[PDB]
Amino acid sequence: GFGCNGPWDEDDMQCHNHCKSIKGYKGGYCAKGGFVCKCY
Repeated sequence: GFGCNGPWDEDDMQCHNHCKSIKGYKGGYCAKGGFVCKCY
């Protein structure tokens, strides 16, 4: 979700911007097989 639509369709910047909107998360990227927007 949040841009992470599998290993061939990873809108990392959508995921990153989504994570940053979850105030306190530093960033994010597609992970764990490509369908997970992983925030940190």
